[PDB]
Amino acid sequence: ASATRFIQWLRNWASGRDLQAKLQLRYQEISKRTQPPPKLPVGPSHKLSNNYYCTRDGRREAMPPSIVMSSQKKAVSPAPPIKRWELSQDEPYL
Amino acid sequence: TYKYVNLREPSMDMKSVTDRAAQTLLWTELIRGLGMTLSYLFREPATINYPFEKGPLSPRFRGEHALRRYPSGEERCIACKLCEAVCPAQAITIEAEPRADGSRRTTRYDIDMTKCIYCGFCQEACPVDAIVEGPNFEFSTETHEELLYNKEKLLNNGDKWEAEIAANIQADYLYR
Amino acid sequence: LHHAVIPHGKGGRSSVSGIVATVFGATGFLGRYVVNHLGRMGSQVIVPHRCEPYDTMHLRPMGDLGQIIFMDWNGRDKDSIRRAVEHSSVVINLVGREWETQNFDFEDVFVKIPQAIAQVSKEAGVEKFIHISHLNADIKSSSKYLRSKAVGEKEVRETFPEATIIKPAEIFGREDRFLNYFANIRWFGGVPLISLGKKTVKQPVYIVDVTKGIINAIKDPDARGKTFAFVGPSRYLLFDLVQYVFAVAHRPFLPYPLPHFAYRWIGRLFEISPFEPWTTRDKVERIHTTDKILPHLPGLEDLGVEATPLELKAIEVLRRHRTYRWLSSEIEDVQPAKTIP
Amino acid sequence: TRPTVRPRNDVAHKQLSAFGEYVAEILPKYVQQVQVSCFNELEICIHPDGVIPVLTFLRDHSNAQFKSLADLTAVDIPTRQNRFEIVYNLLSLRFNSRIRVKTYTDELTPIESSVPVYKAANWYEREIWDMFGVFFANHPDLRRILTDYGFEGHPFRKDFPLSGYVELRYDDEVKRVVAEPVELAQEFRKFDLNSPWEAFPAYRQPP
Amino acid sequence: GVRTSPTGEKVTHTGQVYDDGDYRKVRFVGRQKEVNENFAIDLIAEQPVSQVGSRVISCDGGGGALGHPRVYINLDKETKTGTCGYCGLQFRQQH
Amino acid sequence: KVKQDMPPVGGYGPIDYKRNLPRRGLSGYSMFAVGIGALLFGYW
Amino acid sequence: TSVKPIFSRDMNEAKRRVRELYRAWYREVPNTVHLFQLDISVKQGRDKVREMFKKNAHITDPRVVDLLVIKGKMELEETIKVWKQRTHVMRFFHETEAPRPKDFLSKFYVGHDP
Amino acid sequence: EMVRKCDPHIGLLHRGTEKLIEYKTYLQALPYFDRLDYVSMMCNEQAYSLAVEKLLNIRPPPRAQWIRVLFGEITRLLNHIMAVTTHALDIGAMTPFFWMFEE
Amino acid sequence: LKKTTGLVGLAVCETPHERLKILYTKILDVLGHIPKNAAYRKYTEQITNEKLSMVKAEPDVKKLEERLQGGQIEEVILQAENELSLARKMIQWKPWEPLVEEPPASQWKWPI
Amino acid sequence: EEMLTNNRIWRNRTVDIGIVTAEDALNYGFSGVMLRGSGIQWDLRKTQPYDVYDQVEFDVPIGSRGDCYDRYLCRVEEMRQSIRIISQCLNKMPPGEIKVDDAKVSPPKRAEMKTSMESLIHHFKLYTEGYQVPPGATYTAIEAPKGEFGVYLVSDGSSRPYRCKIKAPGFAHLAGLDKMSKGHMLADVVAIIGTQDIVFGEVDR
Amino acid sequence: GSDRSRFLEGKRAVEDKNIGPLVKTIMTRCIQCTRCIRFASEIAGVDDLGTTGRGNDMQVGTYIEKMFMSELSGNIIDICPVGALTSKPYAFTARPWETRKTESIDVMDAVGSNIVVSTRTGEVMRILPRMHEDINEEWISDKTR
Amino acid sequence: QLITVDEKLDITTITGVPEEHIKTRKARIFVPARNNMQSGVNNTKKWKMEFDTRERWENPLMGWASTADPLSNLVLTFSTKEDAVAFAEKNGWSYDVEERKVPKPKSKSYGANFSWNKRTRVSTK
Ligand SMILES: CCCCCCCCCCCCCCCCCC(=O)OC[C@H](COP(=O)(O)OCCN)OC(=O)CCCCCCCCCCCCCCCCC
Ligand SMILES: NC(=O)C1=CN([C@@H]2O[C@H](COP(=O)(O)OP(=O)(O)OC[C@H]3O[C@@H](n4cnc5c(N)ncnc54)[C@H](OP(=O)(O)O)[C@@H]3O)[C@@H](O)[C@H]2O)C=CC1
Ligand code: SF4
Ligand code: SF4
Ligand code: SF4
Ligand code: SF4
Ligand SMILES: [K+]
Ligand SMILES: [Zn+2]
Repeated sequence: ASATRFIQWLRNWASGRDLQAKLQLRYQEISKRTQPPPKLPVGPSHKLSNNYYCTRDGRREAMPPSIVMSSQKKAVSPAPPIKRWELSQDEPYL
Repeated sequence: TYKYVNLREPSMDMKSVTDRAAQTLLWTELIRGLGMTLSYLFREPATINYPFEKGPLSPRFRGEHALRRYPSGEERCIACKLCEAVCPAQAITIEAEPRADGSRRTTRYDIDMTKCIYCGFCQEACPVDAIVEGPNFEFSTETHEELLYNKEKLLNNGDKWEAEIAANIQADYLYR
Repeated sequence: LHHAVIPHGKGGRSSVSGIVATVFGATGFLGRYVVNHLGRMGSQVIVPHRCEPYDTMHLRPMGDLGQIIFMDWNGRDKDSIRRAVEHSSVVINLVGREWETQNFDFEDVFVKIPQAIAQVSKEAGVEKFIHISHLNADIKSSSKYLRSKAVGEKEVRETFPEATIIKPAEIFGREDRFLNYFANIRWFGGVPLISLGKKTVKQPVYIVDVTKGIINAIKDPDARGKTFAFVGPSRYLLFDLVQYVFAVAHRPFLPYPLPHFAYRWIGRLFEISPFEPWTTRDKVERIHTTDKILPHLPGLEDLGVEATPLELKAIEVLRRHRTYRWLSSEIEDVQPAKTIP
Repeated sequence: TRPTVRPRNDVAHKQLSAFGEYVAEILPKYVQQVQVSCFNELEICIHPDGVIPVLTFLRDHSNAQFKSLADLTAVDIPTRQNRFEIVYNLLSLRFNSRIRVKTYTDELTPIESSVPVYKAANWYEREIWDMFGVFFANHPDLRRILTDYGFEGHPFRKDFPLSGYVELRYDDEVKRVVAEPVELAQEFRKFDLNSPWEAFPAYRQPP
Repeated sequence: GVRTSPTGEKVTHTGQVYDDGDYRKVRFVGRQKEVNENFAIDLIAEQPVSQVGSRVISCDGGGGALGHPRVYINLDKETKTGTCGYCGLQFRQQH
Repeated sequence: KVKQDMPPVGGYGPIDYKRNLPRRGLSGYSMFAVGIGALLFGYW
Repeated sequence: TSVKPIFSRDMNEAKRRVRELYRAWYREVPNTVHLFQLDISVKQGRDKVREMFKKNAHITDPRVVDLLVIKGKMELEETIKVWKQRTHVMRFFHETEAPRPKDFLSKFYVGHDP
Repeated sequence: EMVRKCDPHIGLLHRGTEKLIEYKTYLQALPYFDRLDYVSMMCNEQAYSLAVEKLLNIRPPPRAQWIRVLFGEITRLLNHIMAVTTHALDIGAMTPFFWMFEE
Repeated sequence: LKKTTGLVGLAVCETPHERLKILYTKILDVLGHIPKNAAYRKYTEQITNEKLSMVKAEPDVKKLEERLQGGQIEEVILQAENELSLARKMIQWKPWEPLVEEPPASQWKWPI
Repeated sequence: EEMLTNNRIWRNRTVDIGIVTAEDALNYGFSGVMLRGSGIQWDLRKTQPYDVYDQVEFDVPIGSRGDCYDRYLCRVEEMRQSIRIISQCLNKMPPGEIKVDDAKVSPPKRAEMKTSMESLIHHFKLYTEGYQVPPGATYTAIEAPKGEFGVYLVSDGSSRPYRCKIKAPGFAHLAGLDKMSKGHMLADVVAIIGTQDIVFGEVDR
Repeated sequence: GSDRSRFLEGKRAVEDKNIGPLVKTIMTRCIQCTRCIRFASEIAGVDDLGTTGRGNDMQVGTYIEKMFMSELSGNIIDICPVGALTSKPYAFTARPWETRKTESIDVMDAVGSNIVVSTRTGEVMRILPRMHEDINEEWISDKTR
Repeated sequence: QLITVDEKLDITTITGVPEEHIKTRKARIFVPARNNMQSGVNNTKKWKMEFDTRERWENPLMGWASTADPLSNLVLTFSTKEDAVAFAEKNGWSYDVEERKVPKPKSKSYGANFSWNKRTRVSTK
């Protein structure tokens, strides 16, 4: 930020860019190092009623694997064939 | 969506061909690269003047450990051993007994700072804010034995650093 | 035994051997092996040092955490001696120098200093005391080094009657000034030997044998008050030994006889060096002193150490003295020197 | 859609089940069990003799096309007479699907090297040999890969101790690094953590 | 407080001190024994007993959620004071 | 009320990411012409 | 009792693999001592090789013998290609380890280990 | 200088991470994943977290999922700067390393 | 005609329709030696005939690629070559045969 | 890019160096840029998305020559796409809690831990025993910066994993170094090591 | 149980009671299960423990000041499900997860009670009973304990 | 093709264990007794194998518990006694097996608390 005008011009010309608009050294646009305290929200299970744990218990819904075949009609694939990707409309070629 | 990084066909009009001949013979794209390093020569360097200047840190920084007290001066640690149980490195060793006044207090509280991974789990686990990682990171030593902290060292750290530690906890305890 | 010195563990790095040893002269050739062997088994070692702390760094890996403790000391200051010994159970004295300096002469290092360590150790209640003398120590010796070894040996026994005194021959090993000394002569062309080395007989002893003998003396209750002579298993003529040295190193050997008076003049020349003299008159004398035969003293066999033949270990010392052409020659490529029967 | 519970994808469970019995129908000589977990992962448990036929079929068959071997590992279960379970995790880019193939072996029984099917399997099998001691037959170059030269034992076995049997230090007398029996200044502290109360009734084993 | 043994070695708040003839005190020679001088057992005793008007009082150590878990202390015995098991503050019920 | 780190009401301003290597320099003809011009002056 | 073999179908076939490995180790010792510049003699190196083969003389399972030979070949390959360093070669000689006497009394004096 | 064969010998940084994890709780094992690809720390944490969340049959809240993607892509920037600049440094171009390591 | 398939090492095929017809017809011939009731034969004939139908009835490469859903037509040719290689290998393995051996009692029980 | 991308010296060191074909890359177990540099259209963030990757827009860079230069271009463009994703994450960041509101898995807030009996119990148990995980095994992978990073995680129902195999993308990549270096000089092997983007913390574990 | 609390009131607090030097009582932790009362009456044959008051103020104890010094008294530490009754000698010295359990035999008498010796870092920390139906069931004597 | 091997399984030479920790060790095969402090029985389901306890000593520096026993923390879990015994035999460990102790079935009767003429009448509830 403290460079003289001629030096700013010289390095702007050498790099071909306007380097003063996006300096890599941080000045005063960064946040203050002291902030007001937060007040964080609570989660969906913070309730006084209609909140029995047995209705929101993910672990107790896990089940042992389904046995499809054990040693005790059209062909299928594991899933449908993957759809072909489309070219980017933002910038297809770099 | 995808894009091609390198799938382009150079044009073959005489101007473009000569433009490339000048590039090959006059080194124009190599000269261009010299321009970039020249611009950096005249940019102010990013170097800070350590130890007179310090890199920025935040209240959450995990540094040297310390055992804390209540405002009365009593130790916060009540030898629950939660920090010892959670320590991923098994860096904490604790023994405890009833104090002469009956209090539940430690007789051993060691942290092997060469085992510790400075993960902060111990201070998350502590129910009374007894064990913390303070903001000090400048405590390298000349011997290995100097990094095997016992309770006296850790309490001295707390007394040494409590002014900063309390302010750091004040800034961040509402995110915890 | 105080409960802190009861042995525990299986004799490894993290064990407790129960030995608390103060080793004076631990920063030298013999000390590095003694400190290594103590630290191997989990002993507490106090290393009082006069030198720059940089020159004690090789000792640091030798013990588990907290098992090597370094202290500053001065051979003239008796307080500095007291602080380094008053917690120890054994004191080992390896202080010595092969040349005199402006500040310390043979009397200082082989009489005054060893006597002070023994006196302070006795006053401090130290139980065991091991003192290294020399096989060829003799009051009637042309070598002032050996004359002082005789005086100090008598003083230690009188000050600390229960001391174990060890009298080794010349000791050979990687960092010795024996095999390395002869091998380094090559830099002057031929090898000058008084009377062509035919009138001297040496019985050199391996460094690890001396170290194991020192360690077994600490643990042996019978070693208290005794005097041992640590000698190698074979005697050689000096000429044969030096010829063997040059054969192992594959260096050209040109021995020529030099009279005693001419060698002394050469010795005085090298003494002018203000650093570590390459040789001295006294060094020339000791190298040409025949190694005494002392059948009445106990030896390495009496401490459970089987002496290592020089033939099995010379290459370990002398390989670095060869040129590239001969670096890889094996141990069996050189025939042993004639051993006196 | 309870916010804290992982949602169920029933379409995938149906699709993977259908393909599960599709593989069982085609390779009955080797397939012993097929299962799909509650998070939609299909596992094929086969006799070890079928490692090459099953993996070749999954790679090459036009309705499978599992061209990438994502991972090949082993698990040690000492209570089984065949203590080592060998696990192949495969990926199909054509069908955007994954499949796990599992077989078994013991300390003295070789498994066929699957390098001819997946060149990726070369180093994975060296790791399994190194860490578990499972020998792979016809491996182009089977040797330790992770452990130290001359290391004795197979550390990832459940009965190999955590800190091993030997440790290293530099010894000044022999002027080299030496190996000696392991002694720890502080023994690792074994914690007994399991609660004595059952957690998941759905997985209770019959008495 | 911090006492010294007859050898001069400070006694810690845990009562530790090497006895004479313990070689391990050599580790302090030329250096020092780190001892914290603020004994918590002495500091807490200095706090005054708090008089309250109820049979049960709660303690969280002070500072809200920066103290310890909130506990309730019964003050029915007049033969002694209620003590917080976390921080050691004492309470008494007045008349 | 709830206070936590959030974006500003309207969002953040646009952020460049696409490659930008500006086009600079004279054409091949002009550059060669200057080179030959210097050479001819040197020879003369 | 019907199991898949590793290499050898029986102990007679296995013992042939052992002998070939012993020859390979026996021939290599002079090279190992020279290349690694060891301070042991070829006799010591070959005695050690014999000691390592002797400790497994009681095996009667062809699969176990086959695995011992496979590891022996791997160990030999590490040595011949100087993947091993001098420290690895010398680990067979346990030079820095002090003798642990095997008599009852000697163990009794030093600790509780049987 | 023609390369006739490459034989990468690894294990010089093998630290038995996978055996050590068997002695840890799921929380205690999490920091081991920071130290695997120690340039992509938070991406490694995420992979382990997704695996445990899958076996647990629980779902992380939407804000955490957005923070994870945000810091996953910041981590991807960290990795690619290291990947490209050290790659260029090995090939002899030392200056991009310094410009980009300030970022 | 395509200039490139986009996948490194996959050359563009000049005559993909005829090449596909050769390969699928070869695949069907090899399946003839597999037992009729083997599931590998029944399934592979079914899906192989579907692809052969689509190649015959669609002359445009791009429109054919869309129907096949196998990526580039060169990718589809490679898959046909892979399937043909598998069919030959299946003849020696004979995986349609009954299970060679049951596992021990609790080989697949988890948790132990 | 001004320093490298069109620099002829850079191109000479990277163009047509370490060419790997799309077929070999798949069979050798490659992933990430090591696949896309050779034209394979694959990215787990697109095909098997996790977290909220299905809600952000970005492009996957694809190579054409399968050499070091194309893999360098892919990584540079991937950085630009990362910035593009970061922009959306900043704008679309929602409010709410940041760990699952289920105190048998995620520890309670410290203020709850110090007031509520249930929260103190769960905090105590989570930091000592830890949460139990229902028995099972999963292979889970993400599009890590170096490629596909996965864990094969085996639970036995207790609070400690029974087995944890880590799948490091660099493990398979480094195993292909000998294949990729064929016909190249020593200084090309230096380039090829860098193009694989290897970190031995993950290769060795 | 559930994973959170909706109790927004103040808690009950109960005074502690001395019942000897072996069992420490922190009775605010008592959950009024009456296991101790039943054990004292039925196993130890001692009718000193009981409940006083009623409702939420019901208190387990001896009403008067009395020590529960039976040769089997220490067993109420085991059967108390909470930390209301704990061992005074063991107080604060260890946590359960860190102890190693050695299954052994008591030698304080000739009954041969089966015990578990809890140790930590090379030190014996406490003695617990070990179920043997044909010997000590799940009890030990105070001398054993 | 399968071969016939009729010997007992003994992998002691290929497991890499030092000799002192095969022949000098004593494995204990048992079902852990219930922790008497708790009523839950879920830690009494499986069989365990543990080894004899060896010396621990105080570290001179810190007072920590040092050991030279590499098997000090090694614990193996088995579904049945037979599985544990087979594992011990093939590894060459001498072992002691202890029978699983199952709680005896009991006759519980709430009504006995109020017996007309028996001693089971309780004096308090
Ligand atoms: C009147 C009739 C007149 C007749 C006479 C007319 C003569 C003039 C017209 C002839 C053409 C003039 C230009 C000749 C200069 C030499 C050009 C040259 O050799 O460049 C080619 C060389 C190879 O480039 P490359 O693309 O890799 O390969 C080509 C395809 N095989 O490219 C390179 O050399 C690359 C070099 C890489 C290393 C560069 C590192 C330094 C770069 C910065 C230096 C800047 C130059 C400063 C010079 C200072 C002079 C004191
Ligand atoms: N061939 C041999 O080596 C034989 C040796 N001995 C005796 O063994 C003992 C040690 O042998 P070696 O170790 O080879 O001798 P070194 O010279 O190799 O080591 C001598 C030690 O004494 C210390 N020392 C010397 N002078 C002084 C002094 N003035 N004040 C304080 N410390 C001093 C040195 O410390 P610094 O490093 O600080 O100088 C060094 O640690 C000596 O007594 C020697 O005479 C006996 C028979 C043969
Ligand atoms: S920071 Fe982590 S490793 Fe260090 S003591 Fe605390 S819990 Fe243990
Ligand atoms: S968690 Fe806190 S109170 Fe508990 S032992 Fe550790 S430091 Fe002390
Ligand atoms: S056993 Fe414990 S919880 Fe139950 S009534 Fe007695 S003191 Fe209260
Ligand atoms: S450990 Fe159990 S008895 Fe003690 S306070 Fe916690 S819940 Fe209550
Ligand atoms: K209790
Ligand atoms: Zn309080």
